[PDB]
Amino acid sequence: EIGTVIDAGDGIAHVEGLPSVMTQELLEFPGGVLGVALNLDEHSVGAVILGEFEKIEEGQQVKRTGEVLSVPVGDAFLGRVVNPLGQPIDGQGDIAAETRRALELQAPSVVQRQSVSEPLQTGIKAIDAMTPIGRGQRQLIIGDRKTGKTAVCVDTILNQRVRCVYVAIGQKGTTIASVKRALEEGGAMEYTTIVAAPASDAAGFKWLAPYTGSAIGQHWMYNGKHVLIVFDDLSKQADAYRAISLLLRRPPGREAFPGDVFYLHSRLLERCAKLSDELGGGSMTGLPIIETKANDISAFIPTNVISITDGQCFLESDLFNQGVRPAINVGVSVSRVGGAAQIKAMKEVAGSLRLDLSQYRELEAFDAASKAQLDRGARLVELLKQPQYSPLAVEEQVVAIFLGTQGHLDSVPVEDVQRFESELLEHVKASHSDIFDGIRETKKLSEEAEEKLVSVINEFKKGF
Amino acid sequence: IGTVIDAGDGIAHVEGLPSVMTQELLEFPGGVLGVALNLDEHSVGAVILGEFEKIEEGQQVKRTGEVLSVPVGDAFLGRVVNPLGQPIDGQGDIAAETRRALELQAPSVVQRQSVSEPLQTGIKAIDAMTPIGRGQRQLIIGDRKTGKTAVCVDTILNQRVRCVYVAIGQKGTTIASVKRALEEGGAMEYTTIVAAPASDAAGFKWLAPYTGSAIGQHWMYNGKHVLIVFDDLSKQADAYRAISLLLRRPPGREAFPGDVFYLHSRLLERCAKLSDELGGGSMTGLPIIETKANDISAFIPTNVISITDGQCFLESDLFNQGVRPAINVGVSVSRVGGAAQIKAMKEVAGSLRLDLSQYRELEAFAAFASDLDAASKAQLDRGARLVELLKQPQYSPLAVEEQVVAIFLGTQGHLDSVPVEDVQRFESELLEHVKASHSDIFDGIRETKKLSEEAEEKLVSVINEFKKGFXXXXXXXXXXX
Amino acid sequence: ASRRRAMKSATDNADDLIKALTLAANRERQAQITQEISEIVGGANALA
Amino acid sequence: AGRVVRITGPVVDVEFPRGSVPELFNALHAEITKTLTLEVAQHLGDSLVRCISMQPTDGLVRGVEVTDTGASISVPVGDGVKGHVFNALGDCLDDEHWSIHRKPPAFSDLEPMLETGLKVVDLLTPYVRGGKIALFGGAGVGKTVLIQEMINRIARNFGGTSVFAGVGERTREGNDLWVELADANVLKDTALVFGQMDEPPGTRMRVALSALTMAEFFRDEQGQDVLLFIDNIFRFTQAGSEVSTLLGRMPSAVGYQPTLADEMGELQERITSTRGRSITSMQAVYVPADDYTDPAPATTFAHLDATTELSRAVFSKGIFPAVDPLASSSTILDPAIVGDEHYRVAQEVIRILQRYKDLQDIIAILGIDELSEEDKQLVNRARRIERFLSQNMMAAEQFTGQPGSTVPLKETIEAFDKLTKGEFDHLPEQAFFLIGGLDDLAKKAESL
Ligand SMILES: Nc1ncnc2c1ncn2[C@@H]1O[C@H](COP(=O)(O)OP(=O)(O)O)[C@@H](O)[C@H]1O
Ligand SMILES: Nc1ncnc2c1ncn2[C@@H]1O[C@H](COP(=O)(O)OP(=O)(O)O)[C@@H](O)[C@H]1O
Ligand SMILES: [Mg+2]
Ligand SMILES: [Mg+2]
Repeated sequence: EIGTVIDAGDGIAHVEGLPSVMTQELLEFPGGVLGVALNLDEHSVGAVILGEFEKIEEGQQVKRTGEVLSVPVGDAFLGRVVNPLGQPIDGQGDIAAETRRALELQAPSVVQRQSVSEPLQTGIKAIDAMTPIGRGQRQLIIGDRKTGKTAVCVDTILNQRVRCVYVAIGQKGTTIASVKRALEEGGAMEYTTIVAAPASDAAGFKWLAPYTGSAIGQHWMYNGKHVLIVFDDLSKQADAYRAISLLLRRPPGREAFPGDVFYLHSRLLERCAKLSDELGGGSMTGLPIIETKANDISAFIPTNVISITDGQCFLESDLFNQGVRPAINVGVSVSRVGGAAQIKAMKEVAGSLRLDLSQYRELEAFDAASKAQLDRGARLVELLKQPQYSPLAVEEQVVAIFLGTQGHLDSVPVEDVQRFESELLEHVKASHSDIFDGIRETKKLSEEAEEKLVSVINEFKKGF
Repeated sequence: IGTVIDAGDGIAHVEGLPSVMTQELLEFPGGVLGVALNLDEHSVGAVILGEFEKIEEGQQVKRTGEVLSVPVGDAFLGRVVNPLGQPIDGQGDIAAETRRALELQAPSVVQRQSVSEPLQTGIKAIDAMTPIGRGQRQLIIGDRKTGKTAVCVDTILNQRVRCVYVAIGQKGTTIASVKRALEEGGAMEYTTIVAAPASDAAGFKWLAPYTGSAIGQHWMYNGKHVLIVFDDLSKQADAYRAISLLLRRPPGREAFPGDVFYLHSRLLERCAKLSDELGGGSMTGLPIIETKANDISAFIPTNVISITDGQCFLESDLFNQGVRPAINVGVSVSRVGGAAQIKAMKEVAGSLRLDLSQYRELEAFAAFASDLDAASKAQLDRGARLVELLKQPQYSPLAVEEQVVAIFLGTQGHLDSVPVEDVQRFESELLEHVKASHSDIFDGIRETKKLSEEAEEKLVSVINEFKKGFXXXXXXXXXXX
Repeated sequence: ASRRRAMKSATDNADDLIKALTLAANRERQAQITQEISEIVGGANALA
Repeated sequence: AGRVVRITGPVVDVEFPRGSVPELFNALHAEITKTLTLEVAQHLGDSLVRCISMQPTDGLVRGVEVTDTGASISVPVGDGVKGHVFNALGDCLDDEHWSIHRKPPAFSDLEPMLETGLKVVDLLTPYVRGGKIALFGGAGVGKTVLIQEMINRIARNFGGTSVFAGVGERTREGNDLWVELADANVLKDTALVFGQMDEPPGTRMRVALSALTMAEFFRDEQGQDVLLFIDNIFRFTQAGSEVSTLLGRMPSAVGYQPTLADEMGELQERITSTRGRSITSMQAVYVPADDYTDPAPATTFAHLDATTELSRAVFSKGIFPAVDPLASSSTILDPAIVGDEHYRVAQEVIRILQRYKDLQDIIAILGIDELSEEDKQLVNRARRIERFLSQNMMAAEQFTGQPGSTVPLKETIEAFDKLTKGEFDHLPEQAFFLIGGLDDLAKKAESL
């Protein structure tokens, strides 16, 4: 059926006709630009435009597709760069995929879930040890600009070398290109879908970008396969929805946001879950991002997402500048799943690691006992420091933490801890691969392996 | 001809007038005037410039066929007028055939010259630190009872350059007292007083600055220098807000319309220094803004600050503490700077700003006497005395040659021996002595516009001789050591 | 020597206090502007 | 042809015949009882077009004819633009035309260090090709002298032109800039666009696009690294809020427009490096209420690579350029992009200058005597490093007297390497003042 535009402006269009139009149905303007019928009024149809509206005018003809907002999905999207609608921007042919999924779908119910007890290794010592992330968990990455929020997500994706879905919202093009370039270098692009709604694009794209990325991931989830999705970031997607709502003349609330700004993030994140054995037993892990202003956790949008997600990884500016990179604040950051999303090896060694470092920072601010704790704590900080784009395997992490916690670095200077770690792992990789192999298979440190490591360390110290 | 449909709150919707111009002067049948702002589909929104008590539904309105214009000339000098240009003082009519439109485009990029001509306010704090040139726009911003109007009046008195004191939303008794102050000083003869008091409608307040600017432009284009004073734009902004809200224009930040910045922009920009090709006349601006609890961050202040060429922020804390005028040195700035200063002042007050910036940093340590070293102690003693020189009584503009000598005294460290409390009296008596005996030193500075090595050595001897004579008020006297 | 230490910490604490209050001020400053406008615009939309 | 129906400030409603309605953002001309340029905004209905005026709407009448150009506001482009002055509309103010509105390149297609020649910049805060730099400075400190330098250096060395955009500038400052560029003889390799505070918000909105469009053609066709100088970028966002309110959009946080990030996004993303060549944008940014949490400056910071903070303290000493080495920063300063050596030297210099600044309070009272043997040497080196950061500027021949000097990256790295190690401990403090290369240091050392 055909309709005619009466009013147009600000990425909104009122349409005459389309009498039997569905709610949230995809419409097509005569220039090839798409739209979404939100408000079905008595004698008009309020439509939001998903594109440029510069050549959309009064009198222009709009047609029905007869399909409720939906995007194609499949294996074709792997190693491709697409927009919310699902059109490739990279310029590497079209996306051959017949299977489609609706953007708005209900999340798994209470009965259609299983408790998260499967580690998703980021490859970052600070995260894996202190704030572990399981398959189906939602871990918020929150902090100021240039704190290393994106870096953590990229390093996580590289460590999966689990399907990845990097959703970019309100990002500069050159950043998305550099992220794609980073994945190519590491060789992690082959199993990574890149949804991109950059700053130039309309508010509609930014609003949709997370829902499209989630829909793509759900296809794998329901088939009984594991997925990781990354929203970078929901702060800009919130700002985009605020713009739309204010243009539609919806009444504003706190920080000029609409009432359903919490509801926006709620439905999105909840769809990330760990399904039951009856429904395959697939997963879909979420790494949402929020950009705080002057480390203001108390702000409206942060508090909303914090209350939804299953733990947070608060990054600080002061720590980042001081040299602690990644700059994860140990005291504030938490994992709600916790030990359940950790292998027994890591659980034992890094059981009371977060507590010791929380005591250290307290003591730092201000005996024999206290002096030893400061010297120990200072060296532990150096181990938690990790260079960019360098994910470590789980077996390598446990050994590095075991070294520090037991107090094998106490003799060595603090500045030489980083080089000691690197050279030690090289030695164990070469000679004592059996120790690493044991941890990989068993997922535990044996009493034999403990005594083996001790002797290996002592022998290496002499050589060092 | 047109007919009024709606009327109230100094607004009137008119049927007819099909080919009416925008901002055209309309005439109601009682003789009251109006301005067609909003030309709607089937109506004409008009703001009334007068009493609207006998303006009703059905009354007939006629076109003049003219955009707002106001008479101008030499006749306005020493007269008190309303925005429209009718005399309120009651000293005859204004004989002037020449007229100018209120809305006129400001000088273009090519039709200007760089400001390099000092306009002496006669205030030590301003002239030295934040100098004002001919064609410059210097904002005078601060809370109530900080001495904003006082600075402008003192500036006008020091010109004894044509002056134009525009009063917006002022009480009548204040405008009368300002006129009285000009008569006493004898500065009224070259001063035009535009007055749109509180009783008047919003239209008058909205127009008041544009009328005062138009009067000044007549002199500007003829190749003569002018000084205009808006007292104040805060109330003119509030007046325009009222009009816009009545016309049902959508509000923004602080309930103001979108073009509240644009209102002040067109007004202030018309103040400029013309090129040599167009005579080379000037038109200096001294706009005023009334901050609330020293809130510079507020919408209207920030708007005007971003337009003007420097600001003179007055503080309440400083005013009450005794620093009068209460100009905050750190925050206040002059964008023109040294270009709008004579070489004499540029040399002496080149590193005055630096010394006082160091003083405020040190100031904390001053209370703890003799716990510091020698260098810092000397800076505090110097700085404290410099503050006393910057202090100036009301309605007492000093000549430029008198200022340079007063600053030269403090900066070189001629007041170090004299107590801090006796600095003010030392300054007054010194200038009296130099005025009487050593007029040649003042005359030299006036002509050459610099302090000679001879004049320096002369002053040193004059100071030393005076110190011996000077009886210190508090405690024993001290000349030198 | 002890005063040096005592007053050094006091100064460092003062710096921290200023930063916390300045953020709280800006939070309020922005909020008050946002809140006032929403009430003004709310009244405007009520009529037309 | 159309007819004016309603006028409300800079907003104008126009009637058109049924199916001959102009497209959005199309320029419409109308004769004043001068020619007023209106740009289409919204479609009200019943063939009514709400438009935003690009000049004052005083003198208009209801029923006046309005001609449709059938395209967005066009502006001149090419070599003829160089050494001229234009407005937002693209008319000569000194007595092909492409549309200002265009989408940026696709991010996949966009190519993933800009050697200035200045020691302070290259080392401590290196600029980026196609990146966004922010020029912080007080009142009359050295903004225009620096912008003139960057024009002179990149025009001379790389050969690329520049484009200045006075977005809500003072008209007085524009006149001062004109004479400054005229005396330096850098007008020939500079294009000027002006949309000063005097003009309505419609101009200040689009004036940035006009200047950017010109720069984009110099980038794309000519194939050269072009400079874009914007003062001030905030005033675009400010103008955005002013029009937004009058159009009848409900305001967002702190009374800004709801499409603040979008408007900014469309502008900033166009300013980017392509495979062919880049555009380097040196922007000025206002921060309302000294509040970096304010949405306007908060949103801008996302787009930007580098910052250069000019301080009065360094200007008062006589260190030119007076770049604050600690406060100023750059995102690309990492071991990955610039190598390990540069990163090591850069941070080591900052460490020395930081410790020097910490001891200022102690030195003010007690002095050098109370400091330890190690600290005494660090202070000596720090002072010498501060003075070595000073450099002769090509633009500053009238100021200093001596001609300017350009120092390559390799010379810069090696110089500060030797200073940190303490190879030039014997040389006096005056030897380091206002010099480029290492040869000139040793040459001046002998004379003293
Ligand atoms: N682990 C790390 N070690 C050192 N530097 C890092 C690390 N992670 C990130 N960075 C630095 O932080 C900068 C910004 O990282 P990014 O993830 O984009 O932060 P944000 O997401 O806050 O913008 C990069 O230039 C990078 O060099
Ligand atoms: N330099 C000065 N020395 C002493 N008294 C002053 C000085 N300047 C102003 N005053 C007095 O203080 C008062 C300030 O009030 P006013 O000029 O109305 O400030 P504002 O115009 O900012 O409200 C004046 O009435 C005046 O008598
Ligand atoms: Mg990021
Ligand atoms: Mg007053």
